[PDB]
Amino acid sequence: LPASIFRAYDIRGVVGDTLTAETAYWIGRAIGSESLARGEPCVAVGRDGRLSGPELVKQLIQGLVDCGCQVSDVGMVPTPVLYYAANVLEGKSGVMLTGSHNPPDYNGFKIVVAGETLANEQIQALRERIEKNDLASGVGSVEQVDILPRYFKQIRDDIAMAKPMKVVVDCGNGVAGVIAPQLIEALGCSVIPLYCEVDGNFPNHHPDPGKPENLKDLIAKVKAENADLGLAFDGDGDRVGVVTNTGTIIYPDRLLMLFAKDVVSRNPGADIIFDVKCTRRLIALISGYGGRPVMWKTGHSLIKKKMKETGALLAGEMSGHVFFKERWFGFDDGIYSAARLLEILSQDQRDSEHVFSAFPSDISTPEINITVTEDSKFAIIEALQRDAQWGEGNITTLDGVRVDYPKGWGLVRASNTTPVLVLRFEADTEEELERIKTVFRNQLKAVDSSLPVPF
Ligand SMILES: O=P(O)(O)OC[C@H]1O[C@H](O)[C@H](O)[C@@H](O)[C@@H]1O
Ligand SMILES: [Zn+2]
Repeated sequence: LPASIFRAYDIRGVVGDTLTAETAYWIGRAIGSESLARGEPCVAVGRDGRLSGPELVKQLIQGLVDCGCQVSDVGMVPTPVLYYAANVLEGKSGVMLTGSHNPPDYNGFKIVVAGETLANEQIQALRERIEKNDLASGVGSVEQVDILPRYFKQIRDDIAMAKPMKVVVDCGNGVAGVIAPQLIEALGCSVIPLYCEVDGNFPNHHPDPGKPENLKDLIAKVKAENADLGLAFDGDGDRVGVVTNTGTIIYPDRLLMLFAKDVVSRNPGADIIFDVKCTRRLIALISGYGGRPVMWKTGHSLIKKKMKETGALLAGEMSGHVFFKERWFGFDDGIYSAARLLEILSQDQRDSEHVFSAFPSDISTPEINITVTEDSKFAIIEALQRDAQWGEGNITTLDGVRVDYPKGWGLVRASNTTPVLVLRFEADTEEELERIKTVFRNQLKAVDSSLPVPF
């Protein structure tokens, strides 16, 4: 199998090219072998709404079966519903077949074994098992499990909206259309659906709410229908994007402000995790409410590991993955996060625009990407960590280099999903933003004078 599909956070490839039916089978063999090595014969399996779903999921399941695993096949579900299965069934392993927000031909695997979401060396260990033929052999079994009604009821029964809201819901023709509009209505909303038919051709915008262009239709519909809120889901439903009643995009780090206030209010001293891409304002806000802010690495599986290590009650990252442990299970879930948001907003007499605008804001950049090479990106970061000078500031090298200054911050790190450097900048003023950008421009040039500095 090609090494490139074994990534830091998950497995991801292109069907017909780097990901085939046979590769899915052997990946299932590897996962079932690791699950058995951890004392867990029971493995839940789910798939999203992609065209290659049926082909690859059958092979994934047979690979698990051929280890001697007992598979619980939950069919086509959102990613968090597969994570839910792996938390509420007797078995604590699960595999989701998904390509997330990528174009139609992409697919992949998000993997939980004996309660732990695999990352980094553990994902490589699967590749290595297949190369070594270090694989279990047995006569397993498959049972059908219809889990979505239990998930739906679990959420509905714990959410208490204080008044009705009208909400536009954009599923981007991804799998969130199997539940999100239905569940949000059941909470006590009117729902205007946009692209809520599941269609793996993604004939409208790709289900990727991190790009403003994929929210254009949502924003227009919110305005036209005088809705209270707009929500957009990514293809597999583990990410959510939010738009206010006036069309303002609320990025996930400011959504986390509202959620952190909520969670900490009932849980004094609670740890709250955010990634290195998130606003410094969220850090002061968590501390102010008496929570413990914990900055960590970008990446869903890395965040989940950190939540286990710290006992954090809430985590989020700038990509829109939000992870509730309080009243929940600790995994990322756009659908559940949407419900928690509606709960909070419904208890406020103000519109969603004013709830969010009340929080301090700074000037920030759209995420910047510089294309380098896959085989150099980590070395550029290592060179910065060894060589760079940042002036006076609080330097964090847990994921790339982030420097927090009195009036702003900057970040450079390697993407683990693409061959690029990722940068973000934020400051109280344009003048400071430009000062920080100049520091980073010059430090990149000091490592390699030839690097593009397109910011
Ligand atoms: O910045 P990157 O390493 O490219 O990762 C950006 C995002 O990629 C995927 O969407 C993962 O599911 C997210 O957890 C991560 O935040
Ligand atoms: Zn996703």
